[PDB]
Amino acid sequence: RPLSELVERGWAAALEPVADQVAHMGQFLRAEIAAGRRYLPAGSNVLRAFTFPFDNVRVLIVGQDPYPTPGHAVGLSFSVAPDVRPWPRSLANIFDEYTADLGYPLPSNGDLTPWAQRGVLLLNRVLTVRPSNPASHRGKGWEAVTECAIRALAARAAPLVAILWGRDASTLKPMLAAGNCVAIESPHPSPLSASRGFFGSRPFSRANELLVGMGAEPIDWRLP
Ligand SMILES: O=c1[nH]cc(Cl)c(=O)[nH]1
Ligand SMILES: [Cl-]
Repeated sequence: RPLSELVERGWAAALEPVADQVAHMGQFLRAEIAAGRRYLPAGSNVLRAFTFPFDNVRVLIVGQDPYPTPGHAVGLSFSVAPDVRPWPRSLANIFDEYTADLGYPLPSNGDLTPWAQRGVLLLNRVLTVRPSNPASHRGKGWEAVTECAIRALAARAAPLVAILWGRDASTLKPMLAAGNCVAIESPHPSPLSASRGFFGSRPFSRANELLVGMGAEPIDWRLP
């Protein structure tokens, strides 16, 4: 019940304003299971982005909703388990822009853990979904929780670059209007939108140049 049991302490402190809302989400999800409507990712993964330190975030990535196919979503936006192939479509697209931007080899697997360990917060606007039903928990109460997370990140003294992928960009930028923050957007990396501005957007090196402009250290994006 205390957030301190589910997330890292800095996050628990940051999210105390929505701790009741998080408790109501737990009840909603419990009811979904009782109704035979599973949800994804696994319960223990829902708040996984908030298990890496709040104080160490330098880059915030915000996507839309978790992967709807069972066996994909792991609670870090866009990430999959390291044995997963094919990669989901959005991640394949992400990884092509990665190589085009940074010149590194194509990654071996789809596990974005290393980014999360290096201060990239891999957030979705909505933290759960019903299996095979894209975006099906929109409007169910997560937006209050992720707004609190974003706003708390922005309120810290430290430099932050937010990378906003998809339709939530315009709602989120006002949350990130503060002096130590830069928010950069593009259409979502899913294939129907990616062709319209995700490809060629160079978010990884852009984010690093902006961090260096703020006197912060750039992210080591290199995946194995
Ligand atoms: O974790 C995510 N997976 C898939 C999508 Cl489309 C997204 O926006 N976020
Ligand atoms: Cl996808």
